[PDB]
Amino acid sequence: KPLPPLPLA
Amino acid sequence: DNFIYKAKALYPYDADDDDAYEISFEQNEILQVSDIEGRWWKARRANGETGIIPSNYVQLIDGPEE
Repeated sequence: KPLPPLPLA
Repeated sequence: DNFIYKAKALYPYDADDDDAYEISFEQNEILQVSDIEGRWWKARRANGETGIIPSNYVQLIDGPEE
């Protein structure tokens, strides 16, 4: 399963 | 092997209801984690909740511990 994108920095 | 580690959430995560092995957590929440060889880690929250977490959302802060 791919990792979620990181949220807004 | 048996090791458990401590991780601090860098951001909140909301687990989907559709994938029911994931757990949610809050930014700055401290989690106990294990099986950290891959990308999704095993976690336990202070409240006893247990499941998998995206490793890119957390930072390792202690461990290993038996």
